Amino acid sequence: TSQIVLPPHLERIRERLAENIHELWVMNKIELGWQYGPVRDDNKRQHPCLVEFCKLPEQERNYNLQMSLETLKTLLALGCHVGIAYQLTSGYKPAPMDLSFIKLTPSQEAMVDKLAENAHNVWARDRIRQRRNPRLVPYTLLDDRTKKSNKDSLREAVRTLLGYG
Repeated sequence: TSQIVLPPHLERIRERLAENIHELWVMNKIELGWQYGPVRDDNKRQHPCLVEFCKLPEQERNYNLQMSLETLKTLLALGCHVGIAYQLTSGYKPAPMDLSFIKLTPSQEAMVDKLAENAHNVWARDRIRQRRNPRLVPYTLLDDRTKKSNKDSLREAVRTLLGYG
């Protein structure tokens, strides 16, 4: 996917979808009960990467930025075209829109499945350097129980792409 020059006409959309992925990375943790703390912990139910997008430094926004780039590049590589068409937290207000109403077509569902397969392949190729975790198998050879979580995580990119027009 990285062999595709990213068109700057939709860099603003790649940043909107990056901000959306970041705000949902806040959303799920706050559903689990995570606040905004200055210590990078997981058992202390706090996360220092929940603040507004503009205040996020280069050490915290690159994850969502690269995630958006790779999903869009995977879309363009597969062949379809991209173009023109509450729980009170501890300081942040993640609420883009009601993006869970319009039914997502089976083509987009398979597209999100392919995105999850690619992301899992990258993560497994990174993980093989460590021992012998049962998740070192490809996504096609992965247990079906956790397949839906990765497909759900990748569904929001195409959901934002469709909803924003």
